[PDB]
Amino acid sequence: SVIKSDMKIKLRMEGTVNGHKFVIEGEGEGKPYEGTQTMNLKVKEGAPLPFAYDILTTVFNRVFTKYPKHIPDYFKQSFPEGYSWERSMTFEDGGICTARNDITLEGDCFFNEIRFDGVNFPPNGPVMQKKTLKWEPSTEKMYVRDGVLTGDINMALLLEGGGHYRCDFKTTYKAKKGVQLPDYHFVDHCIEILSHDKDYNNVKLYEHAVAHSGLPR
Amino acid sequence: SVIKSDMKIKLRMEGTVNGHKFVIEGEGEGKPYEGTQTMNLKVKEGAPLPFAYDILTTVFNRVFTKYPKHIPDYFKQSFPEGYSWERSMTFEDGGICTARNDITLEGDCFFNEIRFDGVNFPPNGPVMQKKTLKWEPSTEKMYVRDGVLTGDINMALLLEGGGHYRCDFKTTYKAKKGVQLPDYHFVDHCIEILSHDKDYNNVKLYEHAVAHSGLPRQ
Amino acid sequence: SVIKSDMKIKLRMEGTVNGHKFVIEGEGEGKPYEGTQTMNLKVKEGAPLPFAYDILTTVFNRVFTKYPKHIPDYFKQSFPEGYSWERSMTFEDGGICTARNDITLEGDCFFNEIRFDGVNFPPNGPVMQKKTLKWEPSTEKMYVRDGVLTGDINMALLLEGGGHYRCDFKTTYKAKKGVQLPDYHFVDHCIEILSHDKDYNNVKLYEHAVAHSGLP
Amino acid sequence: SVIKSDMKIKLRMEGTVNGHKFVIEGEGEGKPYEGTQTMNLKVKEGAPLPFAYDILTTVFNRVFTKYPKHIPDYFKQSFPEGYSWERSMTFEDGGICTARNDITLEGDCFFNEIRFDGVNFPPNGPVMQKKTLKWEPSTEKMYVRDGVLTGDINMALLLEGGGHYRCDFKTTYKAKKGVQLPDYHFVDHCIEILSHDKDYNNVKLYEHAVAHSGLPRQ
Repeated sequence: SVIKSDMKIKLRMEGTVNGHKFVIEGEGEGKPYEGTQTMNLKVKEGAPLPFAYDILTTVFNRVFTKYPKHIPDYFKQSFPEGYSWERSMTFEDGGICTARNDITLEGDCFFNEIRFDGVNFPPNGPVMQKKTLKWEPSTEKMYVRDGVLTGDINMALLLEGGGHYRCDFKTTYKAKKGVQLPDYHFVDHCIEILSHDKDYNNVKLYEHAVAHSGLPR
Repeated sequence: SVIKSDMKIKLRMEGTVNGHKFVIEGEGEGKPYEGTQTMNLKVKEGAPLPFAYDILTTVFNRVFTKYPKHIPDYFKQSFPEGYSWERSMTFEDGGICTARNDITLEGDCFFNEIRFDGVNFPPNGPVMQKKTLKWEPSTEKMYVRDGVLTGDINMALLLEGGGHYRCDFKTTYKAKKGVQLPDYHFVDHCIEILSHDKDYNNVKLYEHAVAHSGLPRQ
Repeated sequence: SVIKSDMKIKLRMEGTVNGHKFVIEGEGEGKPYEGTQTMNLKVKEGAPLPFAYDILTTVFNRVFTKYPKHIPDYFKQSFPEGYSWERSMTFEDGGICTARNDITLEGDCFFNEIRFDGVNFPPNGPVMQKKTLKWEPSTEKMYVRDGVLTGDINMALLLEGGGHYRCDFKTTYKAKKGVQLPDYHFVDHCIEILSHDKDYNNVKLYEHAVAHSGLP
Repeated sequence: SVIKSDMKIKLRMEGTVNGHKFVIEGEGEGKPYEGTQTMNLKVKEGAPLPFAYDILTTVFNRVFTKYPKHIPDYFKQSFPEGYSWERSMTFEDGGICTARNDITLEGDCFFNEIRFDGVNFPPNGPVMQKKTLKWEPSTEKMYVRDGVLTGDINMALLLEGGGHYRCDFKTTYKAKKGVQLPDYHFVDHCIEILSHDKDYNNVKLYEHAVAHSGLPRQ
């Protein structure tokens, strides 16, 4: 209700991947009730990035999810006070990332204070060799664990040359105040880089997300 | 084509869980094109089972999946020759199961030769203390690796008291002949014990499964 | 003690790997207090095995461990009644094996009833392509968890052509009767195939194992 | 050779655990050829830390390892140019840390630029409730992986109540210049908090580490 049909987004990511430091800023907008957002992202420090940009994109806000009425919306309920999230990204070849986002709201704009760290990517792996094409669509499994909303995802990057590179996500979402906790449910996702320049200094990103209860009997 | 709108199922599972031996036999029926099936299961050896019956139920055939026309159906294409599958179940508390099913077709009936082995369940955990209620519905991520089909699933058992117990599935599906391989896709599942006696010596089991391509950009 | 300086071993393993059924029988001897044992293994069903024999060898008894007096010996204390163990083997490429051994003692001979099952080995990986040379030596981390003794190991197979192939072991060891529980400790291992014929239908296997408390 | 019998250590860690930001500074000394070191650590920002100090201590340099003549010493050979390492810590309850250290040498002093980040610790788990007593001793398995020297460790925190809380370490070690790589080998460790104040704002830390070849063949 402080959550309007149209909202703005501003973000700052600082991070390190296999020792390479960088800073990326973003500005965009979205439709919280349609579960859509688009952002323009600019590398401010650390160009040219030496790793696959796709590892960053799901870190660049579950407010942008179409929740049906019968599933409590943890994220929209969190505002105006907001929420933070932490995530582990466990890639099948030993690469591990940690990420976090503290999300605040000022007027019609979400502010996103992000940290991203990646370690142990193999040097001839698809991330350091920039072999990724896109994330496949996914279904996130949302459940409450010790009062903490948790999402687990089987994620996969499609590779140049045709196979997949798997990553397991675990995100913990924490509202700053008391909200109605949902029961077990799902969030479907599609995320796409709509356009980019050669070194990904400039990227236009899109996400669509929809919450649901899964297949009925 | 040898796959009809209505088909029968016969099954035999032999296995162990934390060293406890058992044999379970099943007979049922299903609708391959509607992605539904029902089975009656009877414990033949090992009763009363000293572990949560729910760990077995997803081992009790992706033929019973509604596949849309634009996704190649790995499972239906494999018949009459058939297919086998192997699975690991990695529970969050260190319990690990291995399972396999070799699936043959005689006339209108699928035959299922199953092995199941579970190790390292904590003695006070929800499996050995029978504290599970059901599997939540799930979405399996299907993709080709090394010329065969892999499915990964984030599975969760609902527990007595309201929490969840997580398990990660990885299944390899292997056709006994060459089929049109599908691109990355999804299978949604719902599996339910419709009825059971107190010790789960007799169980009526139901599954619904539908394949799809996930959320579009639109 | 019923545990003598020299003891005999008989074993039967039944299992499946990638759907391939097999049975292997063994007979051997060892020195429980020296932490050594040797076994002759014969494939009885399922020859020739289509997978790396090395995945089986650590399934073919922690009785054969030199324990220093300051660490309770869970395994020797388990006899005469015996113990069982269960194991998961999580290979880095998704291959998973479950294994169990029910160990009894009749006179001077351990009997070993073994089940082994392996799934999800990639068809061109080192197990299905028989590209393994040996297990590296290891250190197992032993700790009591649910009143039950647990061992975790970072294992590695040396490969033909030079690399390693990693496997994580978790074993639970369960005495039939109450035994003194040890504090956290370590068991060092070395396992070797001493000799084998072309398709590993006949294998002579050796293990040395020594318990310790780690670096002071 | 630029590596002397007595060396000094200076470090700065910046990090976040559970969203809580902190900075810790360290000064110490050690005996690289004996595999020992001691450090004084002071929280500069973020006092009091709301999590178990023990999760930090192994991030506060394998130069401080007694290497026998028959195993190439990747770490001492990497100087004067130096080396970096990266680590993942996978705890058994889903807590995950990433850490890195860029190690330089100026005169007789190693300088350590450290980042540490921890996520998904359960609020009532032993790290957020500060229920850890110490790390157990450990044996690290060291091996080359596609040219990267890698260490894997089964680590365990002893807990209030007498159980253990397991963590799996994977560390990648990268020399700034080409160095002779070792064969598969082991490093034994013991790490101890010698003393601390009530909120661990001030900590004295000790490590002992010794490389070896494991049990001989034959």
